[PDB]
Amino acid sequence: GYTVAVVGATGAVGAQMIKMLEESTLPIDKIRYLASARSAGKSLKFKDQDITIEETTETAFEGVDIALFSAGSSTSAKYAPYAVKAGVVVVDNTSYFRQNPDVPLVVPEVNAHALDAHNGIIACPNCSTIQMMVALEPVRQKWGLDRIIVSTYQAVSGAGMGAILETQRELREVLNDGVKPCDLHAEILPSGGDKKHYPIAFNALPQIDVFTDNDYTYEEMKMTKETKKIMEDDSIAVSATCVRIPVLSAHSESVYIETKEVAPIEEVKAAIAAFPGAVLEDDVAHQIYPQAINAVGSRDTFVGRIRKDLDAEKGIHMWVVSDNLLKGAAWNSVQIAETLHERGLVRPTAELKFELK
Amino acid sequence: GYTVAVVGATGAVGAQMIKMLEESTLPIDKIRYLASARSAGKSLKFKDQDITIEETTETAFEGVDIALFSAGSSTSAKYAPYAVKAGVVVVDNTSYFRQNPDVPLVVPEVNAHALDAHNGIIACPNCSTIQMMVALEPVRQKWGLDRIIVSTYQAVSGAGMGAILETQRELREVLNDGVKPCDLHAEILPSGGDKKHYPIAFNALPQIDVFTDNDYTYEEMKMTKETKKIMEDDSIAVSATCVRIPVLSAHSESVYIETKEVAPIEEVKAAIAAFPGAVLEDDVAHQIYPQAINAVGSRDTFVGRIRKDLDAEKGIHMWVVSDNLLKGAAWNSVQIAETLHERGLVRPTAELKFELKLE
Ligand SMILES: NC(=O)c1ccc[n+]([C@@H]2O[C@H](COP(=O)([O-])OP(=O)(O)OC[C@H]3O[C@@H](n4cnc5c(N)ncnc54)[C@H](OP(=O)(O)O)[C@@H]3O)[C@@H](O)[C@H]2O)c1
Ligand SMILES: NC(=O)c1ccc[n+]([C@@H]2O[C@H](COP(=O)([O-])OP(=O)(O)OC[C@H]3O[C@@H](n4cnc5c(N)ncnc54)[C@H](OP(=O)(O)O)[C@@H]3O)[C@@H](O)[C@H]2O)c1
Ligand code: NA
Repeated sequence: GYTVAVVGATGAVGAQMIKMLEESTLPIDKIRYLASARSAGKSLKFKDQDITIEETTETAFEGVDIALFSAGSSTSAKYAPYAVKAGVVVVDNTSYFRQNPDVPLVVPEVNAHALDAHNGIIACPNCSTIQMMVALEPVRQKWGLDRIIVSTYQAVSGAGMGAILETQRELREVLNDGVKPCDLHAEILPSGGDKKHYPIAFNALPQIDVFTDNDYTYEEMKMTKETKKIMEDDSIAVSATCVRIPVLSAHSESVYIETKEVAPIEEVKAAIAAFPGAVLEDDVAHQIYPQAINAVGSRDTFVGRIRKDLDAEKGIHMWVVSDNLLKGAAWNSVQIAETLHERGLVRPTAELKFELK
Repeated sequence: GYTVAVVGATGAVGAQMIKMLEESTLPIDKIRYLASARSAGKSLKFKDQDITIEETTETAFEGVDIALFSAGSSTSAKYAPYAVKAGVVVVDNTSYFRQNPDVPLVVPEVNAHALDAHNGIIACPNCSTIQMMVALEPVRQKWGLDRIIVSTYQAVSGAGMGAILETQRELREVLNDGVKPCDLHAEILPSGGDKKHYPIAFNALPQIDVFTDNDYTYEEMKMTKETKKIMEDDSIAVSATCVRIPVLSAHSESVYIETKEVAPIEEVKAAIAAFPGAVLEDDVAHQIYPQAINAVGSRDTFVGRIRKDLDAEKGIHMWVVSDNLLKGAAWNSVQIAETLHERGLVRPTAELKFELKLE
């Protein structure tokens, strides 16, 4: 079997990567947990086995076959090239390698073929992007895609473990202490790295990540550029508004598309239902539609509210929901690792294409 | 001065109607609070005065100059025509009279001119519609509007007092008792009238009101049809997705528009800032944008995240936030009443144009 390393094992995604690996089919002979120096020495479970957390260093990757990175862009930038040098195949959850031409940006149901020519690093797309790709690929295959307009309803777990705890504290201070939401103190959201912080309790924050030069945030721009790479079509127009809402787990998306050819709605529903990873939850007569709370804990992407635009001949609206820590992150990574195993792609890379930092 | 009646004084909107009337310039000689049999006999404050709540009847409107209705569509359907017959001018918050050709559907900053030919009933648009009209009207005036695509982030107070309490209860059960959101019992949301109910706590429900025969909800279709009437242009293409989120007060909206002529973003910002009732909150360098929690308690509509589409030349995205109980409901109604006073339009209507349902 393989030696599998989890880099960032203590975090929000890291905990779910452990769960996904525990339930995986991957033949694992040895599992290692990697994090920062402050977590080194602490014990963490794998099934009913005790694993000691190690510090992530340049020389900590010898003997490793697969490394699952989920410890922030900074950690992947520094240590992933050393992993590749050690013969590891890296699956990275961070944004750092996503737009590198030598790095496949993969959603297994959409572009597994991109894995074949990998150079030691496979990039997982952004959580908000992934679920959109699963929903839209079956539509693109049959009727094409001209444009996408998306407004997101994103969970706080997307910003990490700290953001969950901040959201929970704030809500308790309003409900238990009677503090007005506008008077709350915040330290993480909307973006930990940014200059100012705002409450999320009873709020909708139209900022995820930091702002770019064109007044869109990096989150919105990631959705644009990642879609183009994943679907291998730069002509697809994509514009996004990414919003954080008071939900702990699971992202929701209001998605508008225009197809190249008129796509009958009942055929659209059937195509999405037949697509691997996508579940049709669409029966308005019985108020059936995807819901954040129902999606939590599931690997599937749930699609509903499918209806044609009231005016645009080729326009379609839909509602897309998936667990941001699973398909949005940890499950997508483990699924990639499983696909790599299937295709005999877990082996050292001879040519090193990534600069050592 | 006027005798003013508040119909549905005990509800979520009613409480804000009282606050808005207390802070109003309207000369009020007498205030009357009307509700259902459930609240009749109880007492509510108007400033310092104790006002006894009365049961709403067909005969309750004698001597009333202005009646502000926010007590459900059935209440307006049953009693508003009797108020008009009695000589009252009605301002209605419900959906019942909104699409009636004899009824002005008014946002004062957009179409106050429609008030002049009123027949005793003036309709307030839906809360989600109003704030979008305030944000978009200045844009339409200069560059026109071809289409609108909107996804809403709506507060639970939109569904009434019971919905607020249900949301607070559910959140307290999860955060204090450790109840799983999936295990929560719901009774009201997404829609009180509909067959099935779902938890809102840590959830996003893509249903507001009930579904229509075209698979859009009534909320989504009201945004479409109300826009066309308010802006007096049936050619404006409008499609909406309306979603309830775990917020008590203030709706937020992600609005996409395509203009008729290219509208420079810096000029769009300036036009919105200059428009009465609209406040520009747009400085991304300092992370300034409209926020639900900041809009609560304010009559203004806040607009930000204004940016052109990445591909469509005439496309613009923006973020619109307003208190759904104020500009979305109570303040719009009071503002209409004040405008009626300004234009000398508070007087009886001679010809009855609305069916009496209790004959
Ligand atoms: N959360 C999501 O829904 C989501 C979805 C897709 C992608 N991602 C991406 O995944 C990454 C992690 O997200 P998260 O939500 O899991 O964050 P998180 O909860 O804050 O966890 C961060 C993890 O990184 C580790 N770490 C920090 N600095 C390190 C260092 N210098 N060396 C080694 N390990 C270090 C931490 O270990 P210690 O405990 O020792 O500090 C911790 O385990 C982010 O880059 C994010 O963009 C997240
Ligand atoms: N909430 C919003 O953001 C919003 C915005 C725009 C428009 N509206 C509209 O306003 C209306 C209600 O507003 P809300 O959200 O404040 O609802 P709410 O909190 O549930 O209050 C409903 C009010 O209606 C009264 N009522 C019920 N049945 C009655 C009857 N048979 N006769 C006389 N009064 C009766 C109730 O009085 P009792 O206490 O005696 O039961 C109560 O005061 C709805 O039609 C809604 O469409 C609401
Ligand atoms: Na499927």
